[PDB]
Amino acid sequence: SITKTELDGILPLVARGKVRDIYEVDAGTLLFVATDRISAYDVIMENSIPEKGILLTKLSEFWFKFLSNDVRNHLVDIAPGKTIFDYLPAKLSEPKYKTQLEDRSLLVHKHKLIPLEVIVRGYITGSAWKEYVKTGTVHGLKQPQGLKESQEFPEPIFTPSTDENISPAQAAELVGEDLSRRVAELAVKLYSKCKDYAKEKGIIIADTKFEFGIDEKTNEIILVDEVLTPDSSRFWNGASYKVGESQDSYDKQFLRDWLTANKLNGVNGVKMPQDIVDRTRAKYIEAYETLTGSKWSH
Repeated sequence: SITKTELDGILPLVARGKVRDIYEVDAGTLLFVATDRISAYDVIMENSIPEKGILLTKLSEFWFKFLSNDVRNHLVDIAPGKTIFDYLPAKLSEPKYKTQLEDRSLLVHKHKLIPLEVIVRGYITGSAWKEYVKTGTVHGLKQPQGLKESQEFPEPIFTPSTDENISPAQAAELVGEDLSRRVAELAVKLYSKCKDYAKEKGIIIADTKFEFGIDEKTNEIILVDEVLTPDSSRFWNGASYKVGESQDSYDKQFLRDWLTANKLNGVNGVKMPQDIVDRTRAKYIEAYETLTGSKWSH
């Protein structure tokens, strides 16, 4: 299990997120490392979910290839017969580093960021549902009357965030009108395609958060960051789906129920019991095998 990467200053650290450690390789390249950390109620647990980061890396790699004709991405193309280790300083191939990096790492090109959280909603839940119940709006957008909790929207909608939920007009003030219209259309198209694929496999992807960049020389919108994982999206079990009710989290319900049962929800320094760790990891492996069609040996 890898909880935190330690590269002994071989590469400078750009950032440490909730789950990802990002290093700078050179002037135009970054190294994204997915660790095995997990979050619930805005807190990172003290222990890990073994191989979570490997599973989530491979799932994002699957989606990038699934959408390769629909949108360009930031991945550095590794030549045939080469590995990421051939594109990194030699020292990183020594056992002590190599073991922290293999299979959970992505080599990416640095791109100009579009500073917006691009959320696409196919189903009504979370803060969107709460807002709707009060004023009949979603990120200030007027909606049809009579939608039931967890119901599918007629057509998936772009509902940006900066964080704080904003309307599409506010996003046009932040990044420009043309740009915000182009990202909204692309995001919706991408989400619909994947949602439909996943739904045939038994997984309902209720919403997702995309991050985009722009290649200002070609003027292309580029798919960046993590794509359609249980950490950037709301995954629901298609089998238990019922409109008018709240849905369990595909991956995190076991953890969440244990926490609230013990009044540890939102508390720092909490170690999950082994049984929660194991049941949690088995769900990631099921998501991975079911969506990729690949088998996880261990």
